[PDB]
This record gives sequence, structure tokens and C-alpha cells, in this order.
Amino acid sequence: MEQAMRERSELARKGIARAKSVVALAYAGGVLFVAENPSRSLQKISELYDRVGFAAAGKFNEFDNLRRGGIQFADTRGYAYDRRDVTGRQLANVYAQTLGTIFTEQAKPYEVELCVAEVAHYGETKRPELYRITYDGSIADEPHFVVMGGTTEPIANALKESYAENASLTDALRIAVAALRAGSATLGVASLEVAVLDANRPRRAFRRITGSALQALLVD
Amino acid sequence: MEQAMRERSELARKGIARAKSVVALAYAGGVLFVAENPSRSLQKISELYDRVGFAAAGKFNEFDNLRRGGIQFADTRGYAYDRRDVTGRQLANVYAQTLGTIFTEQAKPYEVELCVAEVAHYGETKRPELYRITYDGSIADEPHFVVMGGTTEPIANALKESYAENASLTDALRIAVAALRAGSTLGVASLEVAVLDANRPRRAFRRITGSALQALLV
Amino acid sequence: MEQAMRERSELARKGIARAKSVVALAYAGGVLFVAENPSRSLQKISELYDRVGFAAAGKFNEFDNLRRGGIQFADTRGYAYDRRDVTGRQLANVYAQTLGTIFTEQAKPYEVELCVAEVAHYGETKRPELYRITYDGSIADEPHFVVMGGTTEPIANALKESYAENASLTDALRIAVAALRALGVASLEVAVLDANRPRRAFRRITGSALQALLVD
Amino acid sequence: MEQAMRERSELARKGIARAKSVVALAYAGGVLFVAENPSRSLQKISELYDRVGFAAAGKFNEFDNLRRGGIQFADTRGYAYDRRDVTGRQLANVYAQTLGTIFTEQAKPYEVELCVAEVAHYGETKRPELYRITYDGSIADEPHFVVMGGTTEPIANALKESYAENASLTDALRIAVAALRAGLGVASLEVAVLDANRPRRAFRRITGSALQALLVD
Amino acid sequence: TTIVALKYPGGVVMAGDRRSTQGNMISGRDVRKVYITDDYTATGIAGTAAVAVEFARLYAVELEHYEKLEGVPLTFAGKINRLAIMVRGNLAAAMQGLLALPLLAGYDIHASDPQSAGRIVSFDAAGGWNIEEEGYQAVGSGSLFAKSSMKKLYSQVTDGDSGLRVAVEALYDAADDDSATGGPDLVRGIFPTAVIIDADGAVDVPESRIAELARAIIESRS
Amino acid sequence: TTIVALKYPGGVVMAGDRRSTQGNMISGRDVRKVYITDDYTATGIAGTAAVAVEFARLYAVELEHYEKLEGVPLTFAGKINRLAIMVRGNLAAAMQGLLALPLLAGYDIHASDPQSAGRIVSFDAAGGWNIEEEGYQAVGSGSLFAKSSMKKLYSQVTDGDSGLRVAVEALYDAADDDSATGGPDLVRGIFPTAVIIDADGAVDVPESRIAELARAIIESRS
Amino acid sequence: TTIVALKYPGGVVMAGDRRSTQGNMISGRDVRKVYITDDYTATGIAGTAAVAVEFARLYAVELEHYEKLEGVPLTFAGKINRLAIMVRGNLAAAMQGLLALPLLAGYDIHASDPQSAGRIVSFDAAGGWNIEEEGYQAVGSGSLFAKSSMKKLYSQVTDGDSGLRVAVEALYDAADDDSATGGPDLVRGIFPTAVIIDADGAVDVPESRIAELARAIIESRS
Amino acid sequence: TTIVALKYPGGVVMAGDRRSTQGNMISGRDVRKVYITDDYTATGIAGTAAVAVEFARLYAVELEHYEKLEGVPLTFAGKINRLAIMVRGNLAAAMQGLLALPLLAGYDIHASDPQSAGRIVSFDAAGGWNIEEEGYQAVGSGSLFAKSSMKKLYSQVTDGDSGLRVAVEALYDAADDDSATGGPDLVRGIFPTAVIIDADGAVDVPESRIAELARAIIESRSG
Ligand SMILES: COC[C@H](NC(=O)[C@H](CC(=O)n1cccc1)NC(=O)CCc1ccccc1)C(=O)NCc1cccc2ccccc12
Ligand SMILES: COC[C@H](NC(=O)[C@H](CC(=O)n1cccc1)NC(=O)CCc1ccccc1)C(=O)NCc1cccc2ccccc12
Ligand SMILES: COC[C@H](NC(=O)[C@H](CC(=O)n1cccc1)NC(=O)CCc1ccccc1)C(=O)NCc1cccc2ccccc12
Ligand SMILES: COC[C@H](NC(=O)[C@H](CC(=O)n1cccc1)NC(=O)CCc1ccccc1)C(=O)NCc1cccc2ccccc12
Repeated sequence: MEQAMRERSELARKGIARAKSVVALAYAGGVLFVAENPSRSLQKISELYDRVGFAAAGKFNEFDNLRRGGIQFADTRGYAYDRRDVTGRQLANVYAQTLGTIFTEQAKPYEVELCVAEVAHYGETKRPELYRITYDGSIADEPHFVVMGGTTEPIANALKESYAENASLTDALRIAVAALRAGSATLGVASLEVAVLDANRPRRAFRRITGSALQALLVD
Repeated sequence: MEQAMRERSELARKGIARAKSVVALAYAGGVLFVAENPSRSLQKISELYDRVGFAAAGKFNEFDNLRRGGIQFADTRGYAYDRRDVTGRQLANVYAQTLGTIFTEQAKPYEVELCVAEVAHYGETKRPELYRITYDGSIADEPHFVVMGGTTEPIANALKESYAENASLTDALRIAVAALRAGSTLGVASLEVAVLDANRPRRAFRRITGSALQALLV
Repeated sequence: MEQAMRERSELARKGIARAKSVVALAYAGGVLFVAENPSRSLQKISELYDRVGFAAAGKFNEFDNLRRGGIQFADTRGYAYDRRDVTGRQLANVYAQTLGTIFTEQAKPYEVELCVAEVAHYGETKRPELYRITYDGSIADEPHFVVMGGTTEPIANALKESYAENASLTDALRIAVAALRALGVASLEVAVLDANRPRRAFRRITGSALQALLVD
Repeated sequence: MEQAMRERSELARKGIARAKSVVALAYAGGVLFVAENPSRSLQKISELYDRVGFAAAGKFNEFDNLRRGGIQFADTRGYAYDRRDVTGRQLANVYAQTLGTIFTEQAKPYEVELCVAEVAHYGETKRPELYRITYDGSIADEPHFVVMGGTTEPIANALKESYAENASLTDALRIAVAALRAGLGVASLEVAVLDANRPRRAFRRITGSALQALLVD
Repeated sequence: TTIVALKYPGGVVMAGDRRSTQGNMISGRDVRKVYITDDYTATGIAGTAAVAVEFARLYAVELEHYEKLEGVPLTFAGKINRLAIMVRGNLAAAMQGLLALPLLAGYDIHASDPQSAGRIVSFDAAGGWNIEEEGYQAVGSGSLFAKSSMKKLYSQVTDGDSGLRVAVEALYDAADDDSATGGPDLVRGIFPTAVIIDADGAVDVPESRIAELARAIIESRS
Repeated sequence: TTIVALKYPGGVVMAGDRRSTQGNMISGRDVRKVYITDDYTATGIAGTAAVAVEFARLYAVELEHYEKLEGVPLTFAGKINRLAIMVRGNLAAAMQGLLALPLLAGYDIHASDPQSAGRIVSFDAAGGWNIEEEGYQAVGSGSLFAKSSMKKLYSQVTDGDSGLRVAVEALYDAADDDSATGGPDLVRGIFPTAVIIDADGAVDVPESRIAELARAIIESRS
Repeated sequence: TTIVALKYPGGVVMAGDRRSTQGNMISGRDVRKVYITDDYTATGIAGTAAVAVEFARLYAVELEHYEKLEGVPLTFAGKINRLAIMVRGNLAAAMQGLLALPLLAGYDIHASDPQSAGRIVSFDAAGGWNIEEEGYQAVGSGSLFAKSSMKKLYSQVTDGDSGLRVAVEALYDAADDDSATGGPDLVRGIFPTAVIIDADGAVDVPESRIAELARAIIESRS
Repeated sequence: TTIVALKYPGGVVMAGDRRSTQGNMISGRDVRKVYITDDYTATGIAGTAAVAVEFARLYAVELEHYEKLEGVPLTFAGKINRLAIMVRGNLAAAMQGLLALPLLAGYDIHASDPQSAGRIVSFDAAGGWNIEEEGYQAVGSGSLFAKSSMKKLYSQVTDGDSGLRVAVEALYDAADDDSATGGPDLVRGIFPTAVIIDADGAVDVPESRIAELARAIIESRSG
């Protein structure tokens, strides 16, 4: 069973290293998600709940199952209690429990790695929260940014020298695309998936930046 | 059978030894929990029942499962009978039975080590109880302190030399961070602290964070 | 199969040998349970029913499961029929049955050894009964004493030589601790099935009283 | 798969060989059960139904389960139909079926060897029947005696030479203990008879002073 | 139906009538309502015949089952409790008309006093039970006439024979005032059935003995 | 049926009558409706006898069961809660006629004041309960007469002896106004049963003390 | 039964009477109908006592269960939704006679303005809820008399103390017109119970204060 | 109760009264019966309050659930179908006294002509639906008074402002003939609530605007 656990861990690790990278970073306006994504309709970054967003790297069907299950959890909880009782830490916690179970009991572990981000409710003063859940269910919250998928250390190094708190949307996006560019082995609008949790939106904070708007923000 | 149970205990032991350490000690006012924890929001220390607290080392999702089940058990027993029928011994026993089953029958044993602590009810005179439940369901009675996670022997030895009964909150906290340093430099931002305070009228668990915690470390 | 069961039997035998020892003796007043138990709140000796007591050696969570299961059996049987129909022999029988199933079918066998003891009902004259049940469901009816846990041969030898029938409480207690050393309050857990009590015979002897009976 | 089966067969045969021995033989008054048994409260010989008795060798908890299951079957059938529809043959057959199932499908085979015996109902002239059921569910129809557990060959050898039909109770008991010796006293024996002369329940234990009076004198 | 049970020095007697009815129609006259349920216990049941006979049969099976499984018979309290649980189990069916009320008579071998080892237990439809301290009891449509007859006659019980006589006479007074209870049939020679229990066990009373006590009663009241 | 229970300094006392009825008919004279359920607890139950006894037995085993499993007895509040749950469990059966209301009397070893350690708990058919601050309580068809009697007699309760007198007198008034409640039978020598509970536990009050109290009242009312 | 709740600057108050009835008969004089369920929440319940006490107990358990599982207490909206789900859950049993209606009083620590953070929530038998914007509310058989009384007395509410007074006077008017609501008993010294909740949490009002306020009202009406 | 909804050029409006009743007794005066259920749909419900709010809440959750799971909101026909399925689901309990009838008002962004993209859907207790091609609809105990009022006043609808006014006026006629429907309370300042939906989305109309139209109608009948 040390055999089985090692082999499963390595299957998951190699599965994520082979996958495109995703970056999530806190900025003055909330949380920013940038991912390497050629597709027009298949999406690695998603809304979970009012002030809670989701990002994933790895095998699409697997992290999509987790995204849908996460939405089911958030919607059921918000109905059972109140929308304001649904929190980032809760979704990060359920994912840690779920992926722990999957990693230990499914035929094959999930080759996925997750980020749950939460911004404050409209009119409140609360620092963004970012959570990183790994394939075996390990969970860690990071204060500034999270990187997932592919070769992480070049991207994380680029950010840890490049990152400044309270950046502009243009500044945070530019540093983010630079850090992603350090780890790729050819990017632009057609090659990116971008979305933000906007702490200024009144209720639903998740909003996408596509096409002309994205191009205007990348030229800075 | 022999080889496989050996393999389970080795997997669990190694998982715990890779994990940051947590210490729980009895002091003049009740029970003190100090854990090495950089996180701003994820908990290794928690309330179980009125006079009962929980601390853990190992895989978060697993000791979190056990924490929730403990709360589930306690709230159910208190409802079926009465709040004063919930005891620390009962929760420690249910954890022993649970980890025994998990260790022998689940796909993977839980990489966890648990501590259940109980202080007296308000106005009553009872000395705190500490229980260690390990990954295989073994349970142990401790009167003074418990160490879990990471490199245990340096921490346990530092406490064996520096520990005194009925110390004040500040002194016990100082001892705890010292012993924690000996093993796996430690401020508020890297520590999680809470007490079972026997002087609270009903719910004894209480957190000491931020301004209060720094105020105690000086 | 034959190899797998030999391995299970060995896992049980080794696990039980690593644990602390427990002794049970018939004496003039009923049955005496003496166990090495440092714990203040975890107990190796327990009451099962009015005149039936339970003692165990080995892994705590496992023989505690068997203890709770026995109390459950005894109480439902007394309710379903009558209190007087609950007997030691029948509890020993369900323990043999249960440990047999555990030993053959559970993920891991139980690293435990059990003693069920029964004294006579108030005003009746019956020699106490002692039953040993081992990890595989083997049951043996023993007339004078039972030893369980750890290295049993020294303790059983000490009693075999030193055992006296119809001993006094102090007499049987001192023979028992003597054999156990082959040990103060803090290190001992002691209780009796006291055939002189009117219904519930189980009596714990703790602290001051126990100390009083050891020092003489 | 056949490796698993020989392993089970040898585990059961070894377990039964290490256990104590039991003999049941038909005599003028019915059937006599005598078993080597030191215990004072644990039993290897039992009543199943009005004219049917049970004896077993091997591991106690296992043949005790089988004994209760037989008692359940007999009582259930007797209630569902009528008492006189319960027969030794039928109990022997269900034991064969049960033990075959155990031997192929349970975690560990049962280390048991079984004897189901039946005498005639009161006032009828039927000759007693003995049935042997082995750990794999094999069933054998026996007319004179059954020996089970431990080293069977010497006791059965003593019986083959010493057994006579229609012996007296004292005589049959003495042949029985004599055959057992090849392989003692009240404290070491358990005896009971299926007594064809009792009107309803033929099973009857012979204990203590009565037994001792009946051994030699 | 009337079933009587009474204590005498060192034993108990139980006797029951033989009449089976469907409304006003007599559908049986040789019916047995008193059964030996074990070596020291007898049960008589009143009510629906299907349910009464089912009770007696299943109860006897239950007691012998326990005895063979556990090597020793149930204590008398256990016997009362299982019969009580059985009645309460039948309560729902009894509400829709399938009622069966038992009366239990036994000799307790594990009792302290050998001549106070007699036991008489009556029940209610819910399985309520009563161990009767006062020497006699009855059940059935004639039970009140029988109990009032025994209230005057019980001082005459000095041995098994007098107890048996009082028993038969209470059955006579029962059938005398209750048409559902059958009196002695002298044309057909059918008489109440009776069971006696002492330290030697429970035995059926021979038909001829009850016949001559009945003839004694009839003769004596004409 | 009448069951009374009252607090006295340092203890509690509970007493009950001996009558069993089926409508107007007396089906018993010696029944016991007050039971020691625990070393510091007694229960008296009114209503259908079968359920009243089943409640008593099952409750007593439930308490001992918890005690043997967890090595310590239930808090007094826990005992209240388990009994209440038992009543509510029976409500459906009670609405069909199998109703039984208990009255609980205990001594709380975990109370601060050794003279406020007596506890009297009354219940309703839904399991609602009341811990009685005002010193006495009763249940049964005579409970209203008994409570109004205790309303006038309670001021003279200073110890267990006087408390037991007030109890027997309250049962006497209840039997005086309620034909379903049985008074002292001086020809048969049958008297109410009582349980007294103090710091030393729950003990049955012997017959002789209750009889002399009875004759004391019977004398005083002539 | 009558329970009142009213908002004052910076807080809220809730009060309940002490009377228990079975039809027209008084079955209790000291019952408690208002409970601290949470550090900033109190609940009063009207209806069947068994169901009401179970509600308050079970609800407090659900709130603290959530808080220990998730490290933060429920938002006030969540608390309301859970109480409503509990009521609606009982709707069938209520239709059969086990009816219990709650009234919820709280202080919302997450409200924007700390002086207007007081909250009053009423429910109906299907679990309908309404958060009251008009300052006061009531429940129980006297709720109409209390609501009409507070309609005239509410203008005098300027702080916690005056609010507690109009609450007690509303319970006085309720008891004055409704026999199921018990007024202040000056012979036994039993007065309504009240809870105050403000920014510093939920505290039980001392009985002596309520006794004072009761006597002020009684005097003022003589 | 009365809830009205009507189309105007380029949008739709929904308004509902504030009264809560139990028999003849007024148990509420400020109750909200008209809800924003999604960025381009509003729902008003009539009947038993517990069930009515349960429906609105669950229905909004169901729509948003679909949208987050599938990256696109439901088609308007799909929304109609889900409300229908919800109502028929409740028909058994509704038969026993737990009735809730909804009215749906929305703006269909996938409509052919944005001029006529407004939608008004009424339902019955079996979950039957009607997409209204005559401009207005109402539900509740005052719905026939309101519909008969709008039959005479609907010709005056030329923009969002006149349409809102006419809606409040039909709610006024309903409250005038139906005691379970609450009219404008000029002492407490409680007025019907209304939601307006156009291409810019669905917004709740500011209470001041309802107070102005209410007093406007009251004087319109005092002179
Ligand atoms: C008092 O109640 C009248 C009762 N009669 C019945 O139950 C008779 C018995 C009868 O007539 N039998 C005819 C041949 C088979 C029996 N049966 C019935 O009355 C039918 C009951 C029924 C009606 C409608 C739907 C379902 C069931 C009775 O006589 N009972 C007396 C009685 C008591 C104990 C053992 C008995 C054994 C045999 C016969 C009678 C017995
Ligand atoms: C219902 O209030 C009257 C009640 N009478 C009954 O319950 C009597 C008791 C009786 O007569 N017995 C005779 C032998 C066994 C009991 N029982 C019945 O009346 C049975 C009612 C019933 C009929 C059909 C279906 C279900 C139930 C009563 O006396 N209750 C008093 C009482 C209280 C506590 C313990 C008791 C124990 C024994 C006897 C009485 C006891
Ligand atoms: C309005 O209705 C009257 C109601 N009364 C009851 O419910 C009374 C209270 C009572 O008499 N008790 C006796 C000791 C224990 C309670 N009980 C009953 O009315 C019995 C209900 C019932 C009857 C038959 C079948 C099923 C259920 C009442 O007083 N309600 C007020 C009330 C509210 C909150 C908590 C309370 C706690 C205790 C007592 C009352 C309480
Ligand atoms: C139409 O019929 C009258 C109906 N009234 C009720 O349903 C009232 C509302 C009420 O008085 N409340 C008290 C505060 C919270 C609710 N409730 C009831 O009438 C309870 C129904 C019931 C009776 C018996 C058993 C079970 C249930 C009503 O006014 N309905 C209007 C209405 C429509 C949409 C949303 C609403 C939201 C809140 C309040 C009312 C609402």
C-alpha cells in the first residue's frame, strides 16, 4: 500500500505537470484568474457562488466534475441556510475532503489541482482569500497568489519577484501573463482565459474579460 | 496480515512525522493548545463540547473528518440525554474505536494523531484530563502535556525539563513555544493558540489571536 | 487459508503478549479481579450483569467493544426473558461465538483475551465460575484462577504454587499481587464479584480502601 | 482453486485430529453418547428433537453454532408441520448441506465432525440410526457406532472387536469407555442416552453419582 | 369457555370445559383448552379457537427451544414474560375480533418453599399479568361465576383431591349460568379436562376420575 | 389509581394504592404501582397496567445499561429526558387507549444543597415534564383529590415520618372520593406501598409502618 | 400563554407568562416559555409544552452545532430559515394537536446600524415568517390583547428599561383578559420571565426587576 | 392578494400589494410578494405565504444553478417550464390548503424584436401556463378586479412611466373591492412593490415613485 500510494501520487503529479498552467492572484479590485486556454468554449475558470470563484488545472472532465459538485454544494448550502453563510473556506474544505476520498478510493486518482478564491461582500473591507487544494486533498491558503499546472516553480518565482499588492487590473494582469509566459513550452487573447472576482460588483462578483476588452487591458 | 499491518502503521507514522507539531498542556486556568500553523483560517484546534476541546496533527482533511464526527457525536449524546452527560472520556473512547476501525478497514489509514482535553465545569473542582488517541486507536491518559506531529522527541524532552504544574497562561505559552522550537522564529502569524478556560461559565473553548496573542508572547 | 490463519493467530498472540497482565481468582467471598492498569479512567475490568463480571487483556478499543457488546447482550436477554436467566456460561458462549467470527472474518483479529466470571445469587450456594475466552474463540472453564496478557507462565506458576481456596479478601489479594510481580494503588485496578451483595455484586476497590488491604 | 481446497481440507482435518474424541453406539435401550470432556458446563452432546440427539468433535464455538442451527431447524419444521415430521435423516441432510456451504464459502472451514442420531418413537420397533457428517459435508449412514475426533482408528478398532448388538446400558458404557481408553472417570467424561423407552423426550444426561454407579460398579 | 386454576398444598390444578361455539351454535363438544406446555407448566386459553391453539402450541415450542439451546429451562418469570409478550403481540388482531386470553398454572422448581411452589398467573388482552396470591383464578365467559363459586368453596381444599373437586364444581357453576361453557355431558360421557402439577411434574388427570367427581356434584345437587 | 409523591427535608417519598380495575370490576387488590427504578429513583405509573409495568422495567434497565456502558450514572436531567422520550414514544398507542402516565421521584446526588436534593417530576401524555417546585405531585384518577388534600396537609411535613403520614392520608382521601383508587383493606391487611429516598438511597417502606399510619388515620376520622 | 417581544434603541426585549393549563385546569405556575438559544438570540414558544420545549432545545443545538462545525455562527437570516424549516417540519403533527408556534428575538451583530440591529421574527403553523418592522410582536392565546396594549404603550419606549416595562404591562393586559395567560402572583412571588439582548449579548432579566415593574403597574391601576 | 404585470414598449412591469391575512385579521402590512428572480425575470406569487416564499426562493436558486453549471442562462421557455413543473409538483399539498399560484414577468434577450421582447406568463394550480399576447395579467383574490381595471386603462400605456402608473391603479381598484388586498397606506407610507424589466435588466422601482403614483391616484379619485 506504500506501493499503491506512491504510484497513485506519481500518476497524479505527472498528469498535472503535463497540463497548461493557471494563475490566481489578489489585486486591489478583488481576485484575478488567468489561464492558458486555447479553446473558445471549454473553461478552466468558473463561478461557484456570489463572492466565490473556482479555477482548476489538469484533466478537464475531472476538474469539471469537481466544479459542478462544488456548485451543487454551494447552492444547497445557500438554500438550507442563507447565501451569506456560503464561504470560500467552506468550499475549499469540501474539496479537500472530496479529493482526499477520491485519491484514496477511486480506481484512478484525479489528475487535478484546484484554487478556490473569495472576495469580500459589496461594501465590506476584507482581504481576498485564496486556497489551493492538491490531488490528494492537501489544502493551503496563500495570501497573494496561487499557481497550478505545468512547471510551477518558474512561474511562482516570476510572481514572487514580480508581485505587488494593490496592483491595478492592468498591472496585475500584465505581471500575471508575464509569469505564465515564463512557464510555457505563443500567447495572446486567442490563447488566454481571463476572469475576475470584482469586489465592486453588487452581488455576483464573477465577470469575464474577453476579446476587445482583454486586448485593451493587455496593451495596458 | 503482519506485513500489511506493518505497512499501514509505517505509512501513518511517516505521514504524521512529516506534519507540523501541536502541543497541549494543563495550566493553572485549564488547558492550553499551541500549534505551529501559518494559515490564517484553517484550524488544527477546535471546540468539541462545553468543557471539551480537540487538537490534531497530520492530514488536514482526515483530522477534520474526525473533528466533525466528534462534534456530531457530542451534540447527539447531549441531546439524547443531557449536556452534562457528555464527558471527555467518552469522546476519547469514540475516537479510539473510530481510528481502530479506520486503521484496520479503510482503503488508507488516517495519517492523524488526536488529543481530547477536558476541564472542569464552572464552579466544580476537577483537574484537567488529556487524552492521546493515535492512528491505530490506542488511547493514553496524560495529566500534564501532549505532543503530536513532526519531530516529537525534542519537543517532548524540552517540555519534560521546563514544565511546571499550575503555571500561568503567559508562562505556559512561553514553555510551549520553546518546546515547539526544539523540533519542527515563531510569532503570531505562525502560531494558532486556544484554551479550555475553566472560568468561563459554560463554553470553555476560547481563542487567543492577534493583539492578545502578541500581548502574551512579549 | 492455513497460512493466513497461522499469521492471524500469531498477530493476536504477539499483540496480547505485549500488553499488561490481568488475573482473576475465586476466593471465599466470590471472585477477585486484579489488573495492572496505570490509567485513571480507562478500565480493563467491568461489570456485565448482576452476578457476572468481565476482565480483559490487550488492545483497549477492541476489548472495550467486546465489553459494550456483552453488556448489550446481557441486558437485552434479561429484558426479553428474566434477570435470573442471565448466566456466566451464556455470556462466555456468546464471547466464544463472537471472537470466532472476529478471528475468521475481520480485517484484523482482536488482540484480546477475556475472562467472564459469575458468582452465586444472594443466599444461594454455588462455586464461582471462571471462563477464559481467547482470540480465536476457544473457551475454557477454569476452577480456581485465570491469567491473561503479557508473560502468563510466571504468574500462573506463582498462583499454582501459592493458591489457597476459600482465602480471605486480603489473603487472595496479596497472593494476586505477589503473582503479578512475577505495584501500588496508582498501578493497580481491583474489583470483586461480591457474592454477599443482594443484587449487583460488582464492587470497585479504589484508593484508600485498596491501599488499606495491600498494606499488612 | 484446488490448492485452496486441499488447504482447507487439511486445516479442518488437523483441527479435528487435535481435538478430543467422542463415541456414539447403538445399544438395547437406544443410543449411547460418551465423550471425553473435562469441562463441567460446556457440552459436546445435546438433544436436537424428541427422538434425535447430537454429538460433535472439534472446535467448540463452531459445532455449538451448528448445534443451535440444528435446534432451530428442528423446532421450525416441527411447528410448521408436525413434530413427527422431524427425522434424523432430515437433520443429517441439512447438516450435510450447511457444512458443504461452509466448507466452500466461509472465511475458514469448520473444524467439526458431527453425529446425528435417532431412536424410534415410543412403542415402535425401528432400529436406531446413526449419521456421520464431516467438515466438507460428506455424509455417511452408520448402523452400529460412530467415533469422532483425535485418533479414531484405535477406538474404532477396539469397538469393532468388542461391539455386540443389544448390549445392556452398563455393558455398552463399559465397552465405550474401554474403546476410548485406547487413545477415565466422571470428572473426565460426558455421557447421555437416546432412550427409546421414554414417552416423549428420549434425550437424557447421565451425570455424577448415577454415572459413577454405572461405570464399573 | 371457562378455565379454572387453583393452589393446593404442594401443587396446582387446572381444568377447562369442552364446548366450542359459533354464536349460539354449538360447533364442538370434545374440545381441549388445557395443555401441558412443559414438565411443570399448563396453559388454558379462552377466545378464538384458532388463536388459542396457536398460542398454546407456539408457547410450548418456545419454552422447549430455549431449554435445548441454553441447557436449562426458563425461570418462571421468563415464562410469564414470554406469554405476556405474546398476548401483547396479538393485541392488534384481538382488536379486529381474534382475541385469545391465557391462564397459566405452574410449579416453580426454583422456588424457595416447596409447598408454596404453586403458581397461578392470569392475563389481560394487552398482556398485563397478575401472579395470584389468593389461591384461585379463572378466565372466559364463565370466569366470574367460577370465581364466585370458588370464593365460597376454597376453604375446603386440603389436598389434590379436594382441589380437583372444587375445580370441577366451579366449572359446573360456570356452565350452569353460562351457555358458552359446557357442563358435564352424561349421555356422551364427555367431562372437563384437568391437569395437576406438583414436584413430580405436570400430569393429565384421567377421564374416569373427573367423571366420578362430576357425578358426585350432579348427584349432590339433585 | 392514585400515586402521590412529596418532598421532605433531605428526602422524597412516593406512595401508591393497590387496586386494579376493569371498568367497575375489581381485578386486583395487591398490585404494585410504585417501583424503585434506580438506587436514587422511584417511578409510579397510572393507566393501563400492561404498559405501566413495561415502562417501569424498560426504564430501569435503560438506566442501568447506560451506567454499565459508560461507568457513571446519568445526570438527573438525563433521566428526566429519557423517561419523557419514552412517554412520547408511546403517544400513538396511548391515543388508542394504552395510556400510562408516570410520576418520577428522585434524589439528586449532584445538587449543591443536601435538602434541595429531592426531585419530583410529573409528566403528560406527550412527554412534557415538570420539575415540581411546590413540594408534591400526584397522578391517576384520584390525583385531584390527593393534591387538594396535600394542599392542606403539606405544611405539617418536617421529616420522612410526617411526610409519609401526609402521603398515606392523601391516598386515603383519594380512595375516599374515587372508586378506582383503593383504600386500606383492614380485613385482608393490604396497605399502600411506599418508597422513601434520601442521601442513603431508595428503600421500600416496610408494610408495618404504613399499616400503623393507616390505623392512625382511620382512628382520627372516627 | 402570551409571549411578547419589542425593539428599543440599541436592543430588543422578550417576555413570557408562567402559566400551564390542561383545558380549564391550571397545571403549572412557574413554567418557562422564553429561552436563550444563542449568544444574541432568544426564543419564546406557545402551544403544547412538550413540543415547545423540544423546539427550543433542538433549535439551540442546531445553532451551536453549525457554529462548531463551521467556526462561525449562522447569519441571522440563516437562523430564521432553520427555525422556519423546523416548524414546517412539525406541520403534520400540529394538524393532529401537537401545535407549537415560536417567536424569535435577536440582535444582528452584522447589521449596519448598531442601534437598529434588533430583530423580531414571527412564524405561522406552516413555517411562514415575517421580520417585524413595526417594533413589537406577540404570540399565544393572549397575543391580541398584548399587541393592542403595546400599540398604545410603545411610544413611551426610549431605552431598555422602559421597553421592559411596556412588555410587562402588555403581559399584564394579556393575563387580565385571557385565563390561559397567568398574571403576576404576588402571594407566591412569581412574575413573567424576560430576556434582554443588546450589543453586549443576551442576558436574562433579574426577577426582582420584573417584580418591581409588576407592582408599579398594579399600583398604577388601583 | 393581488399581483399585476403588464407590458409596455420595450419592457415589462410587475407590481404586488403588501397585505398579509389570516381570515379576516390583518397579520401583515409590509409583506413583499414580488421578487427579482434573475437579472431579466421577476416573479410574484399568490397564496399561502410559507409556500409562496419557498417557491420564489427555490425558483431563483434553480435558475442560477443552471446558469453556473452550464455557462449560459436558461431559455425563457425553459424558465416557464421549470416554474410549471414546480407548481404541479405542489398540487397535492395545494389541494390540502398549501396553495401558491405564480405570475412571471420577464424580458427575453433572445427575442426577435427587442420592441416586443417583454413576456408575461400566468399559471394555474395544475401548472398550466399562458404566455400572454394581450399585455396584462394578474393573480390572487383581487385579480379579476385588477384585470377588469386594466381592460379599461391599458390603452394609456405608451412608455415605462404610464405603464407603471396603470399597474398601481389596477392594484388600487383590486384593493378597493378585495379586503384581502391592501391598498396604499398613507399613514405608514406602505405602498405596493414593483419591478421594472427592460433591456438594461430588472430593477425594483424606488418606493418614492410608488408613493408619488399612489397619492396621485388617490387624489385622481378625490376630486
Ligand atoms: C368464545 O368464542 C367462541 C370460540 N369459537 C370459535 O373460535 C369458532 C371455532 C369453530 O367453530 N371451529 C369449527 C371447527 C374449527 C373450529 N370459530 C369462529 O367463531 C370463527 C372466527 C372468525 C370469524 C370471522 C372471521 C375470522 C374468524 C370458542 O368456542 N372458543 C373455545 C375454545 C377455547 C380454547 C380452545 C378451543 C379449541 C377448539 C375449539 C374451541 C376452543
Ligand atoms: C386502565 O385503568 C385501569 C387499569 N386496569 C387495567 O389496566 C386492566 C388490568 C387488569 O385487569 N389485569 C388483570 C391481570 C393483568 C392486569 N387491564 C385492562 O383493562 C385491559 C385493557 C385492554 C383491553 C383491550 C385491549 C387493550 C387493553 C388499572 O387498574 N391500572 C392501575 C395500575 C397501575 C400500575 C400498575 C398496575 C399493575 C397491575 C394492575 C394495575 C396497575
Ligand atoms: C396552550 O395549551 C396549554 C399548554 N399545556 C400543555 O401542553 C399541558 C401541560 C401540562 O399539563 N404539563 C403537565 C406536566 C408537564 C406539562 N399538557 C397537555 O395539555 C397535554 C397535551 C396532550 C394531551 C393528549 C395527547 C397528546 C398531548 C401550555 O401550558 N402551554 C404553555 C407552554 C409554553 C412553553 C413551554 C411550556 C412548558 C411547560 C408548560 C407549558 C408551556
Ligand atoms: C392568501 O391567504 C392569506 C395568506 N396568509 C397566510 O398565509 C398567513 C400568513 C401569516 O399570518 N403569517 C404570520 C407571519 C408570517 C406569515 N399564514 C397562514 O394563514 C397559515 C396557514 C396554515 C393554517 C393551518 C395550518 C397550517 C398553515 C397571505 O396573506 N398571503 C399573501 C402573501 C403572498 C406572497 C408572499 C407573502 C409573504 C409573506 C406574507 C404573505 C404573503
